[PDB]
Amino acid sequence: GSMENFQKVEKIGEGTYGVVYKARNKLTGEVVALKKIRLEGVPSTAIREISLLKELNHPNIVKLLDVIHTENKLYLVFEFLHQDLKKFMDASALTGIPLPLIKSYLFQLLQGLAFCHSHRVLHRDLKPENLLINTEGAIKLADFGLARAFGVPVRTYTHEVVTLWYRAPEILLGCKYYSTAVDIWSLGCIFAEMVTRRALFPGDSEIDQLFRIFRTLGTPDEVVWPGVTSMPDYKPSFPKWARQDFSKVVPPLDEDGRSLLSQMLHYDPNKRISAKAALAHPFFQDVTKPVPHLR
Amino acid sequence: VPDYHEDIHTYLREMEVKCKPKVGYMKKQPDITNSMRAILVDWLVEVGEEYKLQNETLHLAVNYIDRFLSSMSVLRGKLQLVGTAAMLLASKFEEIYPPEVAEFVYITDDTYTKKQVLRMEHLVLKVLTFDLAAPTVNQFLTQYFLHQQPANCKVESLAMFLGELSLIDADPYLKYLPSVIAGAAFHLALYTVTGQSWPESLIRKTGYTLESLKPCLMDLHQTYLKAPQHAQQSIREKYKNSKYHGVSLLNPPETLNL
Ligand SMILES: Nc1ncnc2c1ncn2[C@@H]1O[C@H](COP(=O)(O)OP(=O)(O)OP(=O)(O)O)[C@@H](O)[C@H]1O
Ligand SMILES: [Mg+2]
Ligand SMILES: [Mg+2]
Repeated sequence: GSMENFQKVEKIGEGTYGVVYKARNKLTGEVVALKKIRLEGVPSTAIREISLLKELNHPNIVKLLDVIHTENKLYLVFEFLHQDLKKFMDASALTGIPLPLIKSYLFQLLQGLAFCHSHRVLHRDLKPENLLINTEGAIKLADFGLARAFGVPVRTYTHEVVTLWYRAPEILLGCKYYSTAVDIWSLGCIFAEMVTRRALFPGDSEIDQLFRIFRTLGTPDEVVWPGVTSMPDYKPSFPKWARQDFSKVVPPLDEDGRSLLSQMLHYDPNKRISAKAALAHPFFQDVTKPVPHLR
Repeated sequence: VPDYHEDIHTYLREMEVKCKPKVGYMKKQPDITNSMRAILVDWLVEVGEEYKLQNETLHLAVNYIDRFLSSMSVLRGKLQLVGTAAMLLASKFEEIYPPEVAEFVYITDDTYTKKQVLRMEHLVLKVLTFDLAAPTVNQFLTQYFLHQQPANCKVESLAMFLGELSLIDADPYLKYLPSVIAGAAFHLALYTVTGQSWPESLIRKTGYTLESLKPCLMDLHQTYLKAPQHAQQSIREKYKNSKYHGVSLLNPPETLNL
């Protein structure tokens, strides 16, 4: 694998190192995404992204095909997926995304994530931009640029993780230890977003983010979440909102869907459902794989 | 405990076989020796102390070096450069705030330039094909610690100390898998501090018994006994600190009663 065999088609993304191009393999015909990384040496984010991606082979995780590693440039060759979930939701602006597709996408995401967690990888930036969809009804986790290999038990990792809207309360409240549960929180926010077609908790600051969560799920106390009031960024001044009826959080969602969402958004990371356990939720009893109704 | 504890252990057991360096590589190395390797690893321990790096970072760096040297002949005047690039790579992989490249150039006493470190980083990555997520003794120990009844800080620190000592001596420790070394280190720590043994919940978890651990355990025991007389002393110094409950001051048992 080398750059002569590839023909750039168009730019399909802007990163940080940092330009993603659609390209065609001239000999095989394979369509690929080329992620260029400009070369303090090789950035830690690329080091982790490549090492972790090489270990993760799963139908719901983006495939890293090759690494083209020269003097001044590092090229990551990925399988090309047509669109990301964020753009897809924008194109379905009016009149929504069918429940069967949402269910299928969530089922697939949980598969991808459980595989990650089973191979000791935290993703730490799950959001709709970073999830990729193809024309056959597949969705895949992408952008492992914030990922890390975790230990059992975890120690303290980077604090500044997960983009704000999808960031779990244990991160916001400054817990010394976070783990797989943070990726589940993000997925719960995305589930809600696919149903309502707007972000669940769109804060503009950390405190704003916490308060939005509190108004929806209730202000956490020692009953719902043991230890919470001892957490570094917990304040006794926090307003005390009542938890709201979940049928009002995501009105189009029926009883099984509400049940699953509530388990993904549990305050206590210990009680928050795992990706593995969630695959067996009754919400998925009738799951199929519809093709995305759009392009 | 969580989900994934069993899945993760199983996966690390698969990957430790795949990430294992070649047992006899030193014989094929024309210009470097086990002794020179011991001096490099000991220096890395010091570097880890100076920049307050995780123990995991150290274990990773040593894994990268042993794998690199499994296929690349290296001259004695270049060993430290391989080591420095490896510690840089380990740091970027594992540390929240790794030291800057300039700082790695600094700790080599101007032996090498910045460009040399950066070019060696590239070469190490090529040789390892970017496969940096390797299981370590340390990663096994933290899982085994969860089987303590009850938890004991002295047992944990001593096991870490003994696991670290094994990094120094390629003979005999290159022939043992990290999960095995961790097994031996944990039994030896447990026995030294509390008189307890390898617990049967770990037999269920690992499939290892004291019988299967014995070859590694006899080596580790001798290493522990001989520790104060070893040419390399940075680990013993390190583990005098209250950070590790001064476990390097505990007295090794005279016999293992096996
Ligand atoms: N394999 C792929 N197939 C199709 N599109 C892709 C692929 N990989 C990335 N993209 C597009 O490029 C965008 C950026 O890539 P990615 O998220 O992997 O890296 P990033 O540098 O973190 O990007 P950003 O800074 O925009 O989040 C993605 O959101 C996606 O829309
Ligand atoms: Mg992205
Ligand atoms: Mg030799």
